[PDB]
Amino acid sequence: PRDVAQILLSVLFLAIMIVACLWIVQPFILGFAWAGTVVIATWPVLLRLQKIMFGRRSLAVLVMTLLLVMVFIIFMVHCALMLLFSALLYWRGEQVAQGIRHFATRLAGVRGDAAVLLAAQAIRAVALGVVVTALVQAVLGGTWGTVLLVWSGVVGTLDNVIRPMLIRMGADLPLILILSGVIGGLIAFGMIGLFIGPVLLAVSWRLFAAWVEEVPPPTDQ
Amino acid sequence: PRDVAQILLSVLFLAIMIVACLWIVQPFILGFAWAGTVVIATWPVLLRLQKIMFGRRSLAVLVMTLLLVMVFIIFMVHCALMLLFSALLYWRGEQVAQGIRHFATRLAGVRGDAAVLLAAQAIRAVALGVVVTALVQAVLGGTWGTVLLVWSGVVGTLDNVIRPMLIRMGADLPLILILSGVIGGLIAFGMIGLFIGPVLLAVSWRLFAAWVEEVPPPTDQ
Amino acid sequence: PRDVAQILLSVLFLAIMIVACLWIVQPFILGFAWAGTVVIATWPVLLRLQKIMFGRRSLAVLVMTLLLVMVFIIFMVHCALMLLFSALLYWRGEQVAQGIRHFATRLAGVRGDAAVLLAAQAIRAVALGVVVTALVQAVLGGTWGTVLLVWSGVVGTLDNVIRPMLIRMGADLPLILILSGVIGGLIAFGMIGLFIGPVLLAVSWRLFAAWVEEVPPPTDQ
Amino acid sequence: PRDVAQILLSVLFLAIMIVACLWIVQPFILGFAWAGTVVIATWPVLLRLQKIMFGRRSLAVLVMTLLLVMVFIIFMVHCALMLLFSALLYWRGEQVAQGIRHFATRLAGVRGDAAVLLAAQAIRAVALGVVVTALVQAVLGGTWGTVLLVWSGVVGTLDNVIRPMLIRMGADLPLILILSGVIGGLIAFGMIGLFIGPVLLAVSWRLFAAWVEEVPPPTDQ
Amino acid sequence: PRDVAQILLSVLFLAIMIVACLWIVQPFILGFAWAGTVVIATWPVLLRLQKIMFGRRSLAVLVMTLLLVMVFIIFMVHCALMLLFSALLYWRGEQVAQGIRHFATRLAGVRGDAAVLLAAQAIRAVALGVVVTALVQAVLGGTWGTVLLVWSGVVGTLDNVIRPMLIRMGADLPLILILSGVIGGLIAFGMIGLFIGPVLLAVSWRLFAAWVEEVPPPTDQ
Repeated sequence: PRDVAQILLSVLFLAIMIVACLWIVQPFILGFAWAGTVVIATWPVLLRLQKIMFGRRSLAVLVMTLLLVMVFIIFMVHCALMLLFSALLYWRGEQVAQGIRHFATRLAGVRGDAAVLLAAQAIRAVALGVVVTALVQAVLGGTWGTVLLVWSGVVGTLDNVIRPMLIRMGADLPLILILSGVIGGLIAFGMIGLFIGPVLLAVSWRLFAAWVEEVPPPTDQ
Repeated sequence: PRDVAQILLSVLFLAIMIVACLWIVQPFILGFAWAGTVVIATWPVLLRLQKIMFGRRSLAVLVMTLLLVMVFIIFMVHCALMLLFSALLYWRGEQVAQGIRHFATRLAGVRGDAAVLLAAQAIRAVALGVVVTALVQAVLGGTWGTVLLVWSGVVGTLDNVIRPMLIRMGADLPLILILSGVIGGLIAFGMIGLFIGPVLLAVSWRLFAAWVEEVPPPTDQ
Repeated sequence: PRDVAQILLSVLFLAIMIVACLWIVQPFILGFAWAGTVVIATWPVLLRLQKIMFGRRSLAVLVMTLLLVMVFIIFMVHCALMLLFSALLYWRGEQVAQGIRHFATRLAGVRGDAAVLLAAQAIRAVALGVVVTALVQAVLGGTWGTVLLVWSGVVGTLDNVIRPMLIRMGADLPLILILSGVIGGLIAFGMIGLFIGPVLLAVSWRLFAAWVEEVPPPTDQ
Repeated sequence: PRDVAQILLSVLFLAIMIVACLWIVQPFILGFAWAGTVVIATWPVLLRLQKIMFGRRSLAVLVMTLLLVMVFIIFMVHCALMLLFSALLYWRGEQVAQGIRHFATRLAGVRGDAAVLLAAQAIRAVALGVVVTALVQAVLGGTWGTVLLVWSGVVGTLDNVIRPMLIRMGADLPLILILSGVIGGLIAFGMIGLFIGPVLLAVSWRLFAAWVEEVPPPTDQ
Repeated sequence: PRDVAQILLSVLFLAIMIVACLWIVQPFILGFAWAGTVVIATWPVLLRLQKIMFGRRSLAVLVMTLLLVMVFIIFMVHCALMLLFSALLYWRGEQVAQGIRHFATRLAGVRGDAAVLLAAQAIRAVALGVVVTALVQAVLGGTWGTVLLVWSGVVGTLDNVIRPMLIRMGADLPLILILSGVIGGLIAFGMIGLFIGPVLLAVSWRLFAAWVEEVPPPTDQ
């Protein structure tokens, strides 16, 4: 059996390594979260551009980053790091996705992989909701309530049918979960909890549901 | 055997998930606690209304939420969330009860299920006590001591007999436990510990009693 | 094997239950400690009164609580709770003692039961010391040093012989342990560490001595 | 099975020993880190001097410490400790390296040894980068951006070919990892994170990669 | 298998017992540390006095405590506790040593016993160093640097030979370890780390060396 000294020292060293790595990466962390939230959001667009431009990933990355810049303009400072991370993740998105899924698989066998895929799915859903909210605001031109109203309109009576295979994000995710995640993320984290909240709530809900369903449900008697 | 790295990372990730989920849901937590305390309290009333109105759960939910509003009036701000959660829990009370009991069963085999049922029973008892206190205060019209006096009067000499099958809440719960829970909850949490205190004390007492009774009692010799 | 999720959730829920229960009972905790310290101290007196008054526990409890009041007078506010707890523990002392010993037995097989009995024995010893100190102060009438001097006089040269079977408290307890416990309790907790200090030190010493004696003593060679 | 008391006391005593030892060594810790960062950096230079001066380690240590002084001058206070530690580590570098690698081997079987060797390799890489940055700054004579530009120039288009077997440091280490480590270390620790950041990130990355690769990668299907 | 409840409650109760005992003994702790550091330091002197005065431990304790007083004078307040503890430990030194070694043996089989013996050996070494420092200061009569210079002079060129079997303390202990322990203890704890530092560092070094040597040293290849 392993002695107490080795277990304690391993725990202590792993804790130091994790804390030090987060401390080192902290100046980049928020930028990375944004650049990568966007990347998950717009990955199908990147694939379409890939198909369009002769199957050159470099061209697709260049055009997509230029498009992102043209979305910002029309504050590059403190966002050039975000653009750089977005370009890197567009260039090596498949590798980073494989790494994340493989780490999750190591943590939890198949539940972790499904959790990662669900988190990507939720990010895509929330991003489409935000894009639709911005479009509707522009149309009404001639933000708190607009996102919520758009979310209700998108999935409330329009479950999956109209605009086929395009609102299939919400078909796999709970309405209440996404709504509460968005609101709690905005209140708690702020403009980034808009994506963190739904992701955390959806992933936690799926993990806990899968974990709890292992035992049979209690009998009424 | 599982290595230290996996155990530590699983513990750390679960802790982060739990803390982040509580942080996200925190703006709603108190409202949810109230809306759901009420729902456990008035569930038999909801079932009676269900029976009355042609067995339509939607009609019962609408009427019961309208009744709750007519109890508030005669401050909707910062309480519309409470009303919304109450309506949702009235609509899907059985599903949420099944989920809570099934999670408790996963945590503790049968002790958790009994703990959840006891917590519901204690909430119902305290709610009936509070309703009787308010009624007696209205009659004396022509709050600290009134609740305590009503609690003593309800179960002190009236154990279970008069008003049959109606004060059967206290038949399964300790007097001292409920009284101390009410007082400590009011002092500690405030107007919500009125229900948290009795629930926490009753659940903890049942769990610890069941746990301790596993070994035989110590012999006097 | 139990998974990490269940172990972590059980630990977290038990910690929440314990912390919440202490938070709820906190307004009563000190009063309960006093009312129950006294009860352990005066239990033989209660048994003698029980024998005197026709074997009626209610009469013994009434007379003993009245005697406690006549000791306070000759500040009832913030002490009526103490008197109430004292009366309850006088009424159901055997049940509470059985519960404490049975919980200790569940924690530690036989070491816990012996620890509880030792804690009661130490409380009785310190209480007799305090009573003798007060009596000697009254005689000298015609507090820090008086208790210490009385403790030295009681057991220093008078080990167990004079006043037979009456100073048998100190025959089972270390002098240094009681003295240091009294002093450290007064300095740390204040007028209640007068009983907590000796109890904690005696219980910890017995537990650690029993634990350490399991292995053979190290050889000099 | 080991009882809870022994495990808890062992953990507590080891924690006290570690915390007390760090508390005692704290006045020296930073100096030691520097004197030893330098020693890892300039070890090949020390070996060349060893070969030059008749294979006398004492002569090599003396000359190398004198050279370090001549680098400082052209603030000895609060640095004489650094010079002393540098001289000691130059005198007994192999023994300290063996001790560090052997402790790492005890913690992690072969992963720890590889981690230590990687940390030394990363320190050597960053030190060569810093030396080249200082040289280029002197040439441009006739610091934040200069180090980064030098790092890009050293390995960006010059992977390993020009100046053969001399930029073989970067051949085993990620560009992004070193760059992010340098930046995060400067921002977090300051002029010492210049070496801590790359070391922590490289070691953590290798450990986590080796740990995660144990399970097969998740299948796309 | 033991359930989670018992493990958690045992850990929690042991933590409470340890914390409460340290809290109670805290007013005495520093005095005890000093009175007992001295006792380990002067134990051979006590044995010589024992041999001189007809083998009467009481006489030896009386004379040795009187000698300690004559060292203080030529501030008894806040030191009478120190003198009392010194007298007690002189009276029952063997019993306390047996208890400490037996507790250490229970914690760690043979490594703990060796650690305790090493701690005593280090205390004796540092005490002899301090005595020699004071003597040399008195001779130079006609403190920071004097202790360090005396330490270098005692063992630097005089390893064990001159004054035979009298500087055999340093023959078993590292120079660097003692020096760093003294300096770090003075800086961290203050005039008591003069003994704590060397003890903590020596004990930790021996424990970690013994622990690490269990696995074979890593091969160079």
